[PDB]
Amino acid sequence: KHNMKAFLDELKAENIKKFLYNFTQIPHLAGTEQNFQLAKQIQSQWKEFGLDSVELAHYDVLLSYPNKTHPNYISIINEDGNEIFNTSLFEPPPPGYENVSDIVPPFSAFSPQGMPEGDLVYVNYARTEDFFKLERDMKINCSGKIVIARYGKVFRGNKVKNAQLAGAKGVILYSDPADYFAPGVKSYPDGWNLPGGGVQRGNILNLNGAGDPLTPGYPANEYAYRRGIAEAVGLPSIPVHPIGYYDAQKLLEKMGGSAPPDSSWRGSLKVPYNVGPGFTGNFSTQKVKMHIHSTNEVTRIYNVIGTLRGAVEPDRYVILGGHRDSWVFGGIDPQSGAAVVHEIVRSFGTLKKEGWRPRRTILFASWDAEEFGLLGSTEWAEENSRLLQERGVAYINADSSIEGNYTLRVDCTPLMYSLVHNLTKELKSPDEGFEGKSLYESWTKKSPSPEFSGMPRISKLGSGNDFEVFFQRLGIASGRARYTKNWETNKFSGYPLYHSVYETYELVEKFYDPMFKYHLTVAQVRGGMVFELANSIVLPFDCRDYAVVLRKYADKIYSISMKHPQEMKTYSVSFDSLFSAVKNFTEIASKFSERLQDFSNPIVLRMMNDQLMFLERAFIDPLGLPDRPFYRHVIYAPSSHNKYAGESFPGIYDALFDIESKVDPSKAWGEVKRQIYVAAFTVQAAAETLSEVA
Amino acid sequence: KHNMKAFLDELKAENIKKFLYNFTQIPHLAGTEQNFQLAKQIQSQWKEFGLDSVELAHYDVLLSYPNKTHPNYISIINEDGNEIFNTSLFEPPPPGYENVSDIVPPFSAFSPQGMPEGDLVYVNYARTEDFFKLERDMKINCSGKIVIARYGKVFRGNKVKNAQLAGAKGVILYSDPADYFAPGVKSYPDGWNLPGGGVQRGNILNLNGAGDPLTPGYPANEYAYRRGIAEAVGLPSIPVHPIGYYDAQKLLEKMGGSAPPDSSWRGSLKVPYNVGPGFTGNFSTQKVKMHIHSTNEVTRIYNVIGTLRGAVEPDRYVILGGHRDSWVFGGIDPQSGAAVVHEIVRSFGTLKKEGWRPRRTILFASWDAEEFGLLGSTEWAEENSRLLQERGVAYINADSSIEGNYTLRVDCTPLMYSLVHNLTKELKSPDEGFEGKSLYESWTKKSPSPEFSGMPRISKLGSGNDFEVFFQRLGIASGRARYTKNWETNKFSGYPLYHSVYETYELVEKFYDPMFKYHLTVAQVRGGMVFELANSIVLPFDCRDYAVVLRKYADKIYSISMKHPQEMKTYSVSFDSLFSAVKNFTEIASKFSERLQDFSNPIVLRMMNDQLMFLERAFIDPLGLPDRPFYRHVIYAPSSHNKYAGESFPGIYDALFDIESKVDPSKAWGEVKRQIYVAAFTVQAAAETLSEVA
Ligand SMILES: *[C@@H]1O[C@H](CO)[C@@H](O[C@@H]2O[C@H](CO)[C@@H](O[C@@H]3O[C@H](CO)[C@@H](O)[C@H](O[C@H]4O[C@H](CO)[C@@H](O)[C@H](O)[C@@H]4O)[C@@H]3O)[C@H](O)[C@H]2NC(C)=O)[C@H](O)[C@H]1NC(C)=O
Ligand SMILES: *[C@@H]1O[C@H](CO)[C@@H](O[C@@H]2O[C@H](CO)[C@@H](O[C@@H]3O[C@H](CO)[C@@H](O)[C@H](O[C@H]4O[C@H](CO)[C@@H](O)[C@H](O)[C@@H]4O)[C@@H]3O)[C@H](O)[C@H]2NC(C)=O)[C@H](O)[C@H]1NC(C)=O
Ligand SMILES: *[C@@H]1O[C@H](CO)[C@@H](O[C@@H]2O[C@H](CO)[C@@H](O[C@@H]3O[C@H](CO)[C@@H](O)[C@H](O)[C@@H]3O)[C@H](O)[C@H]2NC(C)=O)[C@H](O)[C@H]1NC(C)=O
Ligand SMILES: *[C@@H]1O[C@H](CO)[C@@H](O[C@@H]2O[C@H](CO)[C@@H](O[C@@H]3O[C@H](CO)[C@@H](O)[C@H](O)[C@@H]3O)[C@H](O)[C@H]2NC(C)=O)[C@H](O)[C@H]1NC(C)=O
Ligand SMILES: *[C@@H]1O[C@H](CO[C@@H]2O[C@@H](C)[C@@H](O)[C@@H](O)[C@@H]2O)[C@@H](O[C@@H]2O[C@H](CO)[C@@H](O)[C@H](O)[C@H]2NC(C)=O)[C@H](O)[C@H]1NC(C)=O
Ligand SMILES: *[C@@H]1O[C@H](CO[C@@H]2O[C@@H](C)[C@@H](O)[C@@H](O)[C@@H]2O)[C@@H](O[C@@H]2O[C@H](CO)[C@@H](O)[C@H](O)[C@H]2NC(C)=O)[C@H](O)[C@H]1NC(C)=O
Ligand SMILES: O=C(N[C@@H](CCCCNC(=O)c1ccc(I)cc1)C(=O)O)N[C@@H](Cc1ccco1)C(=O)O
Ligand SMILES: O=C(N[C@@H](CCCCNC(=O)c1ccc(I)cc1)C(=O)O)N[C@@H](Cc1ccco1)C(=O)O
Ligand SMILES: *[C@@H]1O[C@H](CO)[C@@H](O[C@@H]2O[C@H](CO)[C@@H](O)[C@H](O)[C@H]2NC(C)=O)[C@H](O)[C@H]1NC(C)=O
Ligand SMILES: *[C@@H]1O[C@H](CO)[C@@H](O[C@@H]2O[C@H](CO)[C@@H](O)[C@H](O)[C@H]2NC(C)=O)[C@H](O)[C@H]1NC(C)=O
Ligand SMILES: *[C@@H]1O[C@H](CO)[C@@H](O)[C@H](O)[C@H]1NC(C)=O
Ligand SMILES: *[C@@H]1O[C@H](CO)[C@@H](O)[C@H](O)[C@H]1NC(C)=O
Ligand SMILES: *[C@@H]1O[C@H](CO)[C@@H](O)[C@H](O)[C@H]1NC(C)=O
Ligand SMILES: *[C@@H]1O[C@H](CO)[C@@H](O)[C@H](O)[C@H]1NC(C)=O
Ligand SMILES: *[C@@H]1O[C@H](CO)[C@@H](O)[C@H](O)[C@H]1NC(C)=O
Ligand SMILES: *[C@@H]1O[C@H](CO)[C@@H](O)[C@H](O)[C@H]1NC(C)=O
Ligand SMILES: [Ca+2]
Ligand SMILES: [Ca+2]
Ligand SMILES: [Cl-]
Ligand SMILES: [Cl-]
Ligand SMILES: [Zn+2]
Ligand SMILES: [Zn+2]
Ligand SMILES: [Zn+2]
Ligand SMILES: [Zn+2]
Repeated sequence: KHNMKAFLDELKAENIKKFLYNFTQIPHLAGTEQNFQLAKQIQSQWKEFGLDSVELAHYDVLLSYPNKTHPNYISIINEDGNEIFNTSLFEPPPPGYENVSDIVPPFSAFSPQGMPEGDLVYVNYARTEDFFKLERDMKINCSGKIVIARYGKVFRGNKVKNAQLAGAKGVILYSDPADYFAPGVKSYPDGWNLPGGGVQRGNILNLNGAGDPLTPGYPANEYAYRRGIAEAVGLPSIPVHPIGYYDAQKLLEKMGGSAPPDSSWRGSLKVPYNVGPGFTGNFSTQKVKMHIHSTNEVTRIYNVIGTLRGAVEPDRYVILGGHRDSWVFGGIDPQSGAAVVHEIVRSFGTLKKEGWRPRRTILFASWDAEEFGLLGSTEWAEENSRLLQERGVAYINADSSIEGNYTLRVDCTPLMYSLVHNLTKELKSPDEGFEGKSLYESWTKKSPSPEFSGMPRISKLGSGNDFEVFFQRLGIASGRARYTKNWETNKFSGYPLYHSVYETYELVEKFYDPMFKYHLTVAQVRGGMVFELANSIVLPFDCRDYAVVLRKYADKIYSISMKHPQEMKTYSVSFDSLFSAVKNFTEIASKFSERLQDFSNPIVLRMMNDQLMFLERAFIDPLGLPDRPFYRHVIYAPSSHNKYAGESFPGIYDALFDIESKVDPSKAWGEVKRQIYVAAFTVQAAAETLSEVA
Repeated sequence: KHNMKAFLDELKAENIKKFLYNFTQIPHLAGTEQNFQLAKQIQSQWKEFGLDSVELAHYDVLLSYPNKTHPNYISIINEDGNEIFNTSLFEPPPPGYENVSDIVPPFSAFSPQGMPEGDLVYVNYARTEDFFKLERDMKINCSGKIVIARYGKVFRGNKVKNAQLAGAKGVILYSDPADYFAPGVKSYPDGWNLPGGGVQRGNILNLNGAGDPLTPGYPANEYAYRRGIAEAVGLPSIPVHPIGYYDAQKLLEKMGGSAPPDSSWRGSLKVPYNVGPGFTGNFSTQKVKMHIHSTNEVTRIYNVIGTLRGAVEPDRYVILGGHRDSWVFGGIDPQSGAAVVHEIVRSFGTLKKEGWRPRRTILFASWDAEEFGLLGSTEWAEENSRLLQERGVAYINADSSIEGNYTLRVDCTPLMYSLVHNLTKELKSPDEGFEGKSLYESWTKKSPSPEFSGMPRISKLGSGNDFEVFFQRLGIASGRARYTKNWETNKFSGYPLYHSVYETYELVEKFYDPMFKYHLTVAQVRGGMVFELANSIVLPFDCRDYAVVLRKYADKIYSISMKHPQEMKTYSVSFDSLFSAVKNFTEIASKFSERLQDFSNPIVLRMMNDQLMFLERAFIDPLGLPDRPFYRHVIYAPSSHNKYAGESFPGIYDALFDIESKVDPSKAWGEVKRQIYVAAFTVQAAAETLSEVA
């Protein structure tokens, strides 16, 4: 038989291992020849594996690279203008790779050029609350200063935006051992910790879902009209550069001015973590000078798009996508995901060669330039948005399969919760101590839901990966799953060697997953989801799970507002419409579920499958969220303070955020009430798509 | 049998006559008690007639009314401040109606209040070209003047916007006998011409598709957040008032300053048509003073929505809608349309009582507050936009059925051209001299297409009626058809008694259509279209007709640009992408048509019907047109100079319009190139929705 079990049994840990090795021998940076040749290899192999069609879709997008003959670095400069300390020009390469040539040195992609020189201010993680503490409580002014911030907690592009708005003339980002060195484990190559010369690469854009900075709204094809660089979307306005903790210590050790305000501001280096501005008495005449000479350049990128045509509903698409471009070797990010996608395609292709086809079409995607701001997935979705919004059932992401070995981590729409619970109940746990137990059992024990007992935690979707355009812009049900660590306060920081030259095949094979059993478990979860979405007769979406979370999110946003009861009385701020809409959604969803269970009629089936598919699409507002036109989902958006985190009722949340500091409270509370109306209307409108159709 | 012929044979001229009489005995102004009672009557009768459900959908929208105890009027005022001439406070009521009480006096809906006093400038029809002629050629400055313009040629809201941008402090609109008095026919009540005391009412908004000024984007329901009046969408900023030609003559006869520039500026009154500013020598110290005291008021409105559920595809909607609110009695506008809709519902209901149901659901709508800017249809479409865009097959409008007795007039999407040609070939001509001939034959003879011989003229959709939100915002295939006059240069001016108190049942029954045979023919065309759209197995849309017109429109926009060959060389302005997209659309449409003819399989059928239904939807840009976010169709939009007219490739057309007067030609031509890219991309994307789906 050709059922899910046949699909899952065909997946092999050894094939994932072979593919990971094959994908991680040389760098695959977006826009380079090496990454194009890998695209061509994947296209060939996907054809060999049995897909019906495999094409490259290319776009010409803005990328950013350092200048090979004018390197980026930071100095401490004395009063005479002598540079008395320089940061490193490259990461010491790992054993056996000291002769690879095109390793991009650490840089912050899309930094502008400049040579600012000034006094340092240390800003902890440069979060919104860290800048509030500095400016409002400590009365430290960042205007015209160079800020130094530790990586961790939030997306680095939020740090840079926060620093810009504080008036900084430059930003230095560094990896503190408190966040990137787990106690009792050795540095690479002898363990999985970050060495003091290691550096986290990464883009610092604030695109808000736009994709290529030069072509927001439209694919960057051959005839595209491009904005001038001056009007580009999302580019930072001050220079930025990342460094390791050896270099950081040299910059921080001389810092004077004010003491850190409390211990949550101190990392693990042997320095005071003084906030500054500037250095202590003897060194008060020294400054810090940045030298950034990176260039933005329009460059071709290539997505590989494979199709497996559905036997019954070929005009319904289930998409499995993950990226292929990496900062250097991409041992975990993304090749641990891409190797899993490759084995999934191979398994589906094996069933196809035996005469099986899925009910619905499955599309497989190897995205390019994810690391430069989701550019490949976003441009392709802009080009195909009409097909996707009328035909897209679901998107399953597949970036890194492992970021640890402790338990499963899942973020997805409420519509997929029941599908995930059911699938993980049928899969074996790979975990030591849980042999013979289901993955659901181990995951639930190690990652319990805060709300419901005997249930695992599943988080909200924000941004940070290639599902962003499908879910936040187009309203296609989306999910992602990976194996993760037991390190709660680090859930947005990345594993220690994230975006460093040390993320290699050897890292994975020696320290993360020697038997590739976590990779296999993740392949079964991602592949199993895709199989069910593409083959179930009734789409495996449960609208009642949306009703449950909408009530939770309504209670949550109400409680935030209720911290200001006098203003709610004065401006007559009522959440009654929103609770009414949620109650209506609950009632209608319950009746729809009864009809779904209680209807031979393929028109009623498809009519009902269309109601399930368009339910996610009903939460899209075509006017978008305030000043973020490409974030259109009214229930979820990437947090305005941390792109990696999803926020619920984001329009209301942002209207209430720091509202007590607004200078026209009438206007601020007016905007809260406007966002309550937009949310109540959208919840009711979504509920009405589940009513009887006539 | 229950086929189209059974449907059409059930329609009776005598029933339309009875309904028209019933609908036109008292005024039915939007927001009044009388119009609510008519809504309730229609809902009851639609239930009686056999519809499955009939509901009222109500909204609270901004309306505008004169002040009953502070009337609007215009004076000529002497240097002492004595008002030596006053315009009329009301139209002399027609015979037998001199005792109806709630006849709204002539006013311009949404005029602000004011009492401006100044010198007059006559601006012909106040079109964009009339203001160019005045300011650029004649060097007459309108700043701080009161403008007087004749009605006709373009929507009166465009006149007022043009006057505002010229710096006028007020606008007087009047009906010139050249435009509203056909030679050799008598004034009402003895013929169909406008008497000198008659006045055309009408709104002067420039909403650009927004609907209710206070709630753009969202339905004006019970919890809606409203903009403050200061931020309302579309309201004029200077007072405006309409008058008849008796009053106009008194204002124009004293005009001095410059002679009219040519004879196209002279109407039929016995005046010089001097442009001014101000009056001739002896009267040079007299001024004109307006007194406008109308108020904007949020008021409840009621749509009646009837459903006839489809037997096979109940989740696909064919909509027949027209409005019910009128300025006074609405003898032609809209009750000649509403009476036709009522008889259509009655006929469909008769078939239903015999056990028939249409294949698809049919929705019937009696819209409110159309006269105040399409408010009822727009608010309902904002409330139901998720259902409409995923389920809406087509919208057929049904406002006035007759505006003359000469021949048919049709405006619709290219997707309906073949349906209209085929249907009118099967219908009998009502025209004298064409007995025994088809309607297609008479219509083609009297209204030949400019392009193709042996084909009738069909025009583009812009705005001016309730189809606007379904087509321009949502991208639902839309059409309209009525009987019209032989008076080409008056096609946007209205018939002589348009929006006057004299538009009565007697007008229609004595002078337009005594045997109700034109009404019946129009019922067969509108009803026949709805029947075919709701009952055909394959949707009756021909994508090849879109391919043909896209080439015509591309050639047209190219030829406009080619009036500036030096600039096209300098800024490298190429239409190659657009012609490439159109060529691709033609090729793909041809292959799709072959598959459609050449595919028992209901999934392939519905997949194919979905491709036909979503084809119109593919021309929608979710970013909208420049500064008009609610006009989202890339091929068509209401002309920026005349809301009543449709313009093709409107983004490119507006970028090229008057481009030789722009002060930064680099920037202006940049924007032309951007619009060519958006159009080429959208044509290609629409073409790709017709490709094989996988
Ligand atoms: C949740 O679903 C319910 C349906 O179960 C839906 O209920 C609707 O509530 C609206 C808004 O409250 C009701 O609107 C009323 O409609 C009546 C006529 O039916 C009007 O007369 C009412 O207006 C009068 O009263 C107002 C309130 O005091 C006054 O402001 C107004 O000026 C009038 O005096 C009012 O508009 C509607 O009838 C029901 N529909 C039902 C029960 O079927 C509810 O709105 C949904 N929640 C959301 C957020 O959509
Ligand atoms: C109408 O449909 C046709 C398909 O029949 C579609 O054709 C596509 O045209 C594009 C744009 O011209 C082609 O893009 C080329 O793709 C190749 C690889 O396949 C690239 O190497 C090309 O880039 C090189 O050449 C460029 C042009 O001089 C250089 O600027 C560039 O830097 C490179 O040197 C180029 O991108 C594409 O291959 C075809 N697809 C086909 C034939 O299948 C056409 O675009 C459609 N029209 C519209 C408006 O969409
Ligand atoms: C996850 O798995 C659960 C448990 O299998 C699924 O719920 C179950 O789904 C079936 C099919 O709809 C339900 O069976 C129905 O039961 C009623 C009897 O009341 C009968 O009328 C129908 O003909 C049908 O047999 C079953 O009750 C239900 N079990 C529950 C809710 O506990 C769930 O659907 C799966 N989720 C997915 C696939 O997304
Ligand atoms: C308007 O009426 C015309 C004339 O009836 C319709 O065109 C005709 O449509 C039929 C059905 O698709 C075509 O018949 C087909 O012919 C081919 C033979 O080549 C055969 O393979 C199919 O099985 C089928 O019999 C017919 O050719 C075609 N006539 C034309 C184009 O001249 C047209 O479809 C109607 N438009 C509507 C309903 O929108
Ligand atoms: C820190 O580096 C500066 C700049 O040196 C250049 O860039 C470096 C990162 C590296 O690539 C060098 O080879 C480059 O010369 C050093 O200052 C320079 O010193 C040279 C030689 O003495 C002198 O001719 C240049 O003018 C200097 N340039 C500047 C901008 O000052 C500096 O010595 C280094 N400091 C330390 C402590 O090593
Ligand atoms: C033109 O009308 C003005 C204003 O009259 C008022 O509004 C009119 C339209 C009508 O409703 C009148 O009944 C109102 O009184 C006339 O000027 C007024 O004349 C009255 C009586 O002589 C005097 O007490 C008012 O102060 C005047 N008001 C103003 C604003 O001037 C005027 O006589 C009329 N002109 C002609 C030629 O009939
Ligand atoms: O590197 C990433 N994403 C990495 C982020 C690792 C940091 C941990 N962050 C999480 O958001 C996370 C990880 C797993 C799950 I299941 C849910 C959330 C990833 O999603 O695996 N994206 C790029 C590109 C990008 C585009 C937009 C924002 O970031 C970047 O962060 O530099
Ligand atoms: O009165 C109308 N519409 C009338 C306009 C009569 C003037 C002739 N205009 C045409 O645009 C026309 C008439 C028939 C066809 I088939 C195609 C076009 C109508 O469509 O019958 N609408 C209102 C309300 C409105 C809203 C937005 C703009 O106008 C108005 O013009 O005051
Ligand atoms: C990764 O695997 C691919 C596929 O097996 C290898 O590419 C093949 O290399 C052989 C030997 O040169 C050629 O004969 C084939 O034509 C290639 N197949 C393709 C591109 O589909 C590639 O060598 C491997 N890469 C590494 C680093 O091991
Ligand atoms: C228009 O027609 C309607 C429907 O026939 C008339 O309304 C009916 O009036 C009779 C007599 O008063 C009542 O018994 C019915 O209850 C009404 N039916 C409804 C409202 O559905 C109405 O009188 C006619 N109007 C005019 C102006 O002739
Ligand atoms: C990179 O720097 C080199 C060496 O100084 C310079 O000649 C070249 O212009 C730069 N390349 C750029 C800016 O792309
Ligand atoms: C910070 O410093 C600059 C001048 O150096 C000044 O313009 C700005 O207002 C200061 N802000 C605060 C809060 O002191
Ligand atoms: C794998 O799990 C073991 C046992 O709990 C742990 O000690 C080891 O460090 C894990 N590896 C990683 C990278 O987390
Ligand atoms: C209308 O005018 C009357 C009579 O002068 C006045 O008392 C009232 O305020 C006005 N009504 C309005 C502005 O709605
Ligand atoms: C029209 O008149 C006003 C002043 O009365 C002036 O500001 C404006 O520039 C004038 N325009 C032209 C074109 O003369
Ligand atoms: C009806 O048609 C006749 C004959 O051509 C014409 O003379 C008459 O004026 C028409 N009525 C209207 C309102 O056009
Ligand atoms: Ca783009
Ligand atoms: Ca509205
Ligand atoms: Cl992922
Ligand atoms: Cl109409
Ligand atoms: Zn990644
Ligand atoms: Zn990454
Ligand atoms: Zn009308
Ligand atoms: Zn009208």
